[PDB]
Amino acid sequence: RRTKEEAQETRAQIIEAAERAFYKRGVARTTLADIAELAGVTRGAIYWHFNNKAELVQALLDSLHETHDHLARASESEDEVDPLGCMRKLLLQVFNELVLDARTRRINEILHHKCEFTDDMCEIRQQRQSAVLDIHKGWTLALANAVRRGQLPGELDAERAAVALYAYVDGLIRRWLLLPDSVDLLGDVEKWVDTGLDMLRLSPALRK
Amino acid sequence: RTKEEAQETRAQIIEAAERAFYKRGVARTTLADIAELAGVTRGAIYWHFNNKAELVQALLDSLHETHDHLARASESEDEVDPLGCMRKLLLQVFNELVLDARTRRINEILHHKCEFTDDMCEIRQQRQSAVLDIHKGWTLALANAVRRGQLPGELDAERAAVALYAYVDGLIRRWLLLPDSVDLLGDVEKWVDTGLDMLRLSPALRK
Ligand SMILES: Oc1ccc(/C=C/c2cc(O)cc(O)c2)cc1
Ligand SMILES: Oc1ccc(/C=C/c2cc(O)cc(O)c2)cc1
Ligand SMILES: [Mg+2]
Ligand SMILES: [Mg+2]
Repeated sequence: RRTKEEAQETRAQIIEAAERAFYKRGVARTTLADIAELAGVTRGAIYWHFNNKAELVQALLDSLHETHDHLARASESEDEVDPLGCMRKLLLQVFNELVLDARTRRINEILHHKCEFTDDMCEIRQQRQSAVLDIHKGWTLALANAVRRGQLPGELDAERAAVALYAYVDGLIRRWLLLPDSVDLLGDVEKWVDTGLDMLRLSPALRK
Repeated sequence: RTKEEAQETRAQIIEAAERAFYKRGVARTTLADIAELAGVTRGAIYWHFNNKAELVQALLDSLHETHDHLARASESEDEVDPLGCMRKLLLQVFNELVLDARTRRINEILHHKCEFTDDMCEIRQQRQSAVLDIHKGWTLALANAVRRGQLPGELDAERAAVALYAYVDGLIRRWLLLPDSVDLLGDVEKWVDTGLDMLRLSPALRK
């Protein structure tokens, strides 16, 4: 009965339908008019909320980080006493949500496997670059905090370690999406997280 | 001769497919689009490829060729240094990615420009088959390294092959996305050894 609350409901309906449409048919061939029909909204309504498909993809991508922001900011805090432990809790929660939450799984599948970078829609690649650079900045600081607190080797190259951890986690998530019944990500989640952290703690190649 | 002409036509089609897929992506490119870009007519592309998924697979299969010698060596139970063969394999994989325009662009197509959205689902099915085949070979090569004492005796060879694939595949994709951020060629030894150190040293990878 109020403008803002009805707008928020319509926006959520559009995003939910976009996840269903992109997951089934992919981003390239899905139109906003298609998503409007699936959502039960008018074309005027969808173009009111989103200028183009790139803005809907970004809404999906930006929706992933809210769950973990509390543990991420803690790991990045220069006053946090256990930054490596916050990083481990962050990685456990990432994997747990991926396996358990149908929405998170479907969005990750869309971004990994149903969404092309093409220069006719250059914003998709540009916004993915910004998201990964932002993650890298956070993890570089979290790992530097861990080194200062004696939880990681003193000569750790924090930048390269953050890249190595991102490579491993992102590669494991994509492998699981491709071949889920191949790897028990939920049952062995602690093992999978600790494999990545062990690389950072123990590999001499990651020292300066 | 018919045989040499058909081989040249196939190569012309595959080269045009790389150009077309890189520019416009796989989803919206048809075989008819690729044939026009290749200068190939009278329906010849359909004599070479049953559908677009087969052309994607041809690009994917072309990546194995350079590395086959080192991969088979690493998997041979007669090889004396199966971990060293795997190291040389990963060095070449990263070197070719940075140096070879064709390998780089094919990887960019498969990682970033190729939706799992075809009718017969063959694009996803063949990617699954390809990764399972890599996994089978890497599990064998790591099991050979364990047998030679080059990796821990209690290593979970299957999980270690998954962890190494995750790291390597993730690092390649990370580099394709942000090439100015990772000196893949300059520090290639460090990047390869970081991954091999994970398998050699992580207790989480032991049974
Ligand atoms: O494949 C993936 C690779 C990396 C990540 C990281 C997510 C993440 C989420 C946060 O809230 C803070 C952060 O610093 C990182 C998620 C998935
Ligand atoms: O990210 C990756 C990029 C390339 C590869 C190649 C693996 C490979 C496996 C084989 O059995 C034979 C071969 O010639 C290559 C694996 C992972
Ligand atoms: Mg969430
Ligand atoms: Mg090659």
